[PDB]
Amino acid sequence: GYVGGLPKNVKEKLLSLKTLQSELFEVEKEFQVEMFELENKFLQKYKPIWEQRSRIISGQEQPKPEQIAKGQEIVESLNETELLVDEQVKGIPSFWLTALENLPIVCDTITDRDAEVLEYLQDIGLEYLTDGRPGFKLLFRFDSSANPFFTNDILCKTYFYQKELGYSGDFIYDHAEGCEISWKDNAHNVTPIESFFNFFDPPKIQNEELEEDLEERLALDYSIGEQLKDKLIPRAVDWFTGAAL
Amino acid sequence: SGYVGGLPKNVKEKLLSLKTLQSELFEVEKEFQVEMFELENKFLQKYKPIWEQRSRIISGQEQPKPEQIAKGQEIVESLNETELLVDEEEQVKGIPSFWLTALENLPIVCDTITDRDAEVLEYLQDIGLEYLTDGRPGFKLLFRFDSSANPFFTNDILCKTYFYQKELGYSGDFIYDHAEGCEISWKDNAHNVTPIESFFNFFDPPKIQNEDQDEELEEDLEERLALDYSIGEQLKDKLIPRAVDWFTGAAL
Amino acid sequence: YAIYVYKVLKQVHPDTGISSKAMSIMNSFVNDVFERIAGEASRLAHYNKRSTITSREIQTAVRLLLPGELAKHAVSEGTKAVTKYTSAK
Amino acid sequence: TRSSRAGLQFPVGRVHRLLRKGNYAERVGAGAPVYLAAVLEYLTAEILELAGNAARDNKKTRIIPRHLQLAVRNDEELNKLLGRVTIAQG
Repeated sequence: GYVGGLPKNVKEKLLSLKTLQSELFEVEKEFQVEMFELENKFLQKYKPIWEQRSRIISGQEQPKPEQIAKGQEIVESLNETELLVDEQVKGIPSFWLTALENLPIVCDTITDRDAEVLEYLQDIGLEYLTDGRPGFKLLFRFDSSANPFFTNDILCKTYFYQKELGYSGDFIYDHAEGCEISWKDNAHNVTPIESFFNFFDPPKIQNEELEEDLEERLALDYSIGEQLKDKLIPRAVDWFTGAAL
Repeated sequence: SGYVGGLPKNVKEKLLSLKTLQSELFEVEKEFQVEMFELENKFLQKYKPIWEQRSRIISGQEQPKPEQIAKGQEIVESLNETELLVDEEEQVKGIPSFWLTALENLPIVCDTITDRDAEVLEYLQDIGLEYLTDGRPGFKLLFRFDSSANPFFTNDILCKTYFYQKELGYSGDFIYDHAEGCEISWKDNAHNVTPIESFFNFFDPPKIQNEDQDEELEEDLEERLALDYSIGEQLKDKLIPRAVDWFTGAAL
Repeated sequence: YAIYVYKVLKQVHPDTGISSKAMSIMNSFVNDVFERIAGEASRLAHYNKRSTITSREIQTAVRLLLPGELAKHAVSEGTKAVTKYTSAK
Repeated sequence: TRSSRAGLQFPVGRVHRLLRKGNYAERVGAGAPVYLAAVLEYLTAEILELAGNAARDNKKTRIIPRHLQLAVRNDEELNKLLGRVTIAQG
């Protein structure tokens, strides 16, 4: 009310400004555009590096004594003597499994049953989306050849941002599309039970007490997404050893 | 800790290598922030033309066009504000106390200005923003007061700079280094305002003392730095980008 | 007071958050209590016919508004704040 | 901030500002905003203190209206002060 009933010439000024405000929206609109591309632009540079990690973990490729050499220094330079060697086994056993158990928000969601499943997790990829709605996809690559639970070769999660940018000029999470799972046995089905793999089956928009609850998990869902995106994937290595903590 | 320590010779090496791949990962992330910085700078050059445009509309320097006026109402109604609607019927110079009223709402900042600071901010015409561009990445906020009206200080532009330490953070993004304010030149110890608790102390950022070690004075002068950087964030990513609504109260 | 309420929430419950609606309720609580106390202090001033509202009118306004025990602490925290405030120079 | 000088989390500045705009009196003391700021901080701390526990009892790491309602109604006094703020005015 400290503006409603006041001078006119003033308000008049505001109206024009309110217009230039809109001009910013479109300018900030174009911003997020090239902004999104830049990120995806470098993701293609991260993948090759992470792919290397995948094979090194899956044992599909032996470590390069050079990488081992540089590792010796790096680890020493970071005062992480805990990972050194002075004077058998396949790829890093239970890599992402351990890395996730150290990830703040995620770790808690894993159960003793779904933990044995994540034991076959080989890698977690990332891909943005310009294929329509803004967003990204978290591809979980499991070892189908050994996974006794589900035959699925690649599980995933897709977060979508509503076309229209929010007030802040940024994106706003619209909803998430789970990549579901095809278990080969109910007894082997960890997921209804409180399981981690329910992550691929997030809550939907439509459905007191209801919204209040169906919003906390909905919020927790997006929260987890960022954890894997801005942390787990980028610093997966440290997340496994625990240095990221 | 003892978990990784008991890892087999084979295992460890497997980690050592990965620890290296991450280093190579750090390398690319470095270039990411680079283009990320430049790109974000590119668009700022596009934001200014609009802010520099509104500044005049705020200083009564330039007058609104009937096109913008009408176009505005169509927006006020579209957003359902009404507060910006004029009455049916066929005074001052460029909207009085604009930025003042604006900062009066901004969450973090609003609770910094005092009755003796309000009179000063009453002469604030605009709040700019610019990325250092050159050496040492960072942004600098510029405050332009009416030198021919401001009775407190002769300064025309009070600046503030936030330097991002060259060394990229662990997360892969920029990390603060220290704030370098632009000292003010008051025209009278009475019209000083700033030692008491004042808003303009914002132009006299806390200095990273030394490694002489202290107690409660390292935590206190830490919460202040956080507040300093915090305030800087507000103005940059909010106040400026949506000054219009911050004045009305919609941004709230 | 969203932020100021969040900080306090961390001083008592570091591992506890708060929803948007819950925050809106807390904001109303603060503004409500504020107006109540200030409302009294205002009267106390007029009653005693004084043109100033010091920490004195605020204190008593707390004894009249807040219940026994609850008002007690309020008087404690308030008196302490004023004591420490004046000290800092 | 005058809040630090008083060791308070709440803004001693705004409280002092609102006290002069609410037209409660011709003038306002310097210790008035500090005393009031402390009281407000306490109450909010007293609420979130119990509201948080309620959240835990219901296995929730984030406080919600439901929780705030629990803490207030379970506390004999809080289930009282809110009423004073309410004011039926009938």
